[PDB]
Amino acid sequence: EKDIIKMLGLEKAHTPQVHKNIPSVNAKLKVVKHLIRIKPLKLPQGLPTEEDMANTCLKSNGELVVRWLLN
Amino acid sequence: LRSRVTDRYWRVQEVLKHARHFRGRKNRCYRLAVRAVTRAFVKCTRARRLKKRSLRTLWINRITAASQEHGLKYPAFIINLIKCQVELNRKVLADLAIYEPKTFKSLAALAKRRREEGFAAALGDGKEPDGIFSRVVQHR
Amino acid sequence: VPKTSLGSPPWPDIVLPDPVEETRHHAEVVGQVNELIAAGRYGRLFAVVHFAGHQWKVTAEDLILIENELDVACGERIRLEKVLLVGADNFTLLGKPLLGKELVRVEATVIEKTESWPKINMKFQKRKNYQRKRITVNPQTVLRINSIEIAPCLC
Amino acid sequence: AGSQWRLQQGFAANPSGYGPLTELPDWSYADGRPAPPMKG
Amino acid sequence: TARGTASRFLTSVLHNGLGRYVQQLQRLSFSLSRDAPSSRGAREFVEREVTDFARRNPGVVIYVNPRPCCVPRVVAEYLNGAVREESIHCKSVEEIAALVQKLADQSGLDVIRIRKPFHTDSPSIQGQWHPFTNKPTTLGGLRPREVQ
Amino acid sequence: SSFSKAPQQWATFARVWYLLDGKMQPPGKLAAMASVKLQGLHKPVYHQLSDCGDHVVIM
Amino acid sequence: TYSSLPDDYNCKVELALTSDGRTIVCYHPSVDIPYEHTKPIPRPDPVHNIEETHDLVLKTRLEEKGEHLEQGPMIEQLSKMFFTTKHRWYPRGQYHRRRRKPNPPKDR
Amino acid sequence: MTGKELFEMWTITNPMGLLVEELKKRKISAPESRLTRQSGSTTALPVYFVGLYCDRKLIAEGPGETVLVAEEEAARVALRKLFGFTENRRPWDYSKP
Ligand SMILES: [Mg+2]
Ligand SMILES: [Mg+2]
Repeated sequence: EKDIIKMLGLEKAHTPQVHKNIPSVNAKLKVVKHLIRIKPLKLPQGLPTEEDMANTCLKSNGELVVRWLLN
Repeated sequence: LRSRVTDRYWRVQEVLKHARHFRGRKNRCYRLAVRAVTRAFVKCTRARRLKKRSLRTLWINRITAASQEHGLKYPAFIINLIKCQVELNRKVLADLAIYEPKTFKSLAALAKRRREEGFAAALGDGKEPDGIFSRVVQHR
Repeated sequence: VPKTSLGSPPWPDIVLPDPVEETRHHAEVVGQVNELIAAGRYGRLFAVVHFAGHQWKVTAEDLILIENELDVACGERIRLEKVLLVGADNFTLLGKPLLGKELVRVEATVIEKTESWPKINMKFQKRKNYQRKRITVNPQTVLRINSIEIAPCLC
Repeated sequence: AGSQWRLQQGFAANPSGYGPLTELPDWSYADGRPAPPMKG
Repeated sequence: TARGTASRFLTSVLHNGLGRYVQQLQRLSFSLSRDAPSSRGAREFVEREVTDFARRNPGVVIYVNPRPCCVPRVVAEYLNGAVREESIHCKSVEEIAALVQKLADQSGLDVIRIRKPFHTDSPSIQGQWHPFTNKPTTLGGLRPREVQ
Repeated sequence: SSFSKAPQQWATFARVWYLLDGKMQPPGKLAAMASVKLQGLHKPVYHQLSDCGDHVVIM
Repeated sequence: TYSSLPDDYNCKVELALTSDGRTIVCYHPSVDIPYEHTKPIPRPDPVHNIEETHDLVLKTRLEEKGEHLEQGPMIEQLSKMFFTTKHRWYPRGQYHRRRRKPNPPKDR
Repeated sequence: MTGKELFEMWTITNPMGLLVEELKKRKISAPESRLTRQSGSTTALPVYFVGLYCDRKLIAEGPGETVLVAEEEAARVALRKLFGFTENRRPWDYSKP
């Protein structure tokens, strides 16, 4: 489990990390599922373009907001 | 070529200056003094981490006195102040309680109001009412 | 309608005023306070201010010691922006969780750039032959807060 | 405390995270020129 | 250690920065050797930087003495009367510059533990809590069992 | 708010005498509030190295 | 005509919410103590030390007060005055008197 | 003058008298000393709060060990309100007109 956590990028606690929902990944996650919290990523404003990279932020309800703090 | 340590004097003073104010033979004798000084530094850093806890507990006790005055227990006061989006750390809240009794009675009034609003909404069993102070504002 | 020790909840019943009369009452009060500001009838202000990661209770003419470096010349005047609370003898403005920059302005001067006194930090372990002794010196900055001004605009 | 409420409301469980409390540039020159940005 | 050493409250000299700001550093005296390697940095500093420094700070008088010494020192001296000694012995030009800056921006107050980070005269605006401030007054001002 | 220094300080740390009726009360619940008031933990100015604590009279 | 806390004491407190919603304002003027709630100043002055025959003897009769006790009973009386335990009043050794700071720091 | 009081530098020895004169000037009549709060009278450390009343309005109030001390304080406070030398008072202006 220590190894699985290391190779999921989950080393540091209470820090979010994003992963594909493919079965390859779900296998490892299944091994450590008692050590983690898994919440689906949401995109209300859709995926970020290249103009929106600097303004991106991730809210706790698990949703990625593209435009952060206009004027 | 024989080499002896000439400066041993100062070597000792750098321990012994930290030991001056101790009681007993610890404040003179390099052996005893050294051990005592080391214990003093260790105790010191550990206490540097502790101090922050101590102060925060102090602040909480004071805030509790202040709140209890107004017939409001501590937890209620604090969380119902959070639910108004008022974020004041306990340091500042304690200082208000001491040096600004008016503003503090206001804060307490607010919290009490927000709490009563909460009970009202929970007992009401409907989405329609939004208490005036239970409204949640977003950044502009 | 019987009465037993239990059947009635053990706490005062609450009646909160109708939302409309309340909105009226609020606009009225705000009007009053706003008049107090426009007239200049507030004596001296204190303000709770978020700065350098800490919150402070601040007033004109006073002093704060910030525990880290700021890039400013000595003597520069600075507007501390985040302001949680403003207060005066007869009234207080609260932020949610911040006051609009148009509502209040607090300016502080940086008096002194300096460094902290030496702080010893010593790790030790019984009969493992392990000591480490490290002396920390922290860069410090002393601000004199100058003036808390408060503008009449409030709604 | 009160992280639970703060989460239901969609803010960060810790007031230190990502709110306008942290994000905004807490000081500026008296003239109005912006301050050098903050390392954090 | 804190019980070991002395301490002071946070203060300014002469309420600096209230009415106007006065740079507290008064004079600066360098002593170095034209010949000795220990003073090398200090010489370079005197060549390039000192001049410019002197323009950047009109209020501080800077005395440079070449003399036969092994250990170049800089003696800062303040309006406060405070005298602070330093050794520029065996340092870069860069290091010395940074040091002289620290000296320029210091108050001249003693560096010791500072008891608390803030200093306020009249912290108390609108009152200061006392046991009676939150207590209700009664009619006639009678005590608990007092009868009239 | 404007007091001289001495009377201000005196007013702040002033002792107070509370009266507490005991009839038909559990000695525990009594002793709870009695304890608080003895330690001066009801004062926002509380600290452990200030003498602050008030007299309590139980009858 | 509603406040969450009684206006009996301290300040009368008014809680308003800005029409925007982004600011809370509180109006809190002091509450003064009503006349009817106070009682008249106790006035006690009486001088019986006067002897009708000799009044420079009478003025010397007010200067006639003094007494001396032993360590133990003095301390008991002292500790009954201020409601202290007996222990506080005993002296302290050379070693402790010598480490009191000569000049303690002063704030304000 | 920062942090200092009024009566710290003024040194006047009879606050009551001075108050009465100033109230003659303001056409207000008779400050009446009225005891407001007290704790312990029988103690070696009593606390008194004496209020000063003019036509049953309360002008100012003060603490003390003795009722006399406290009365004198209430006088000093009243004075300080009348003269506008106060804690709450507007801090001095340092500005460039
Ligand atoms: Mg830490
Ligand atoms: Mg960090």
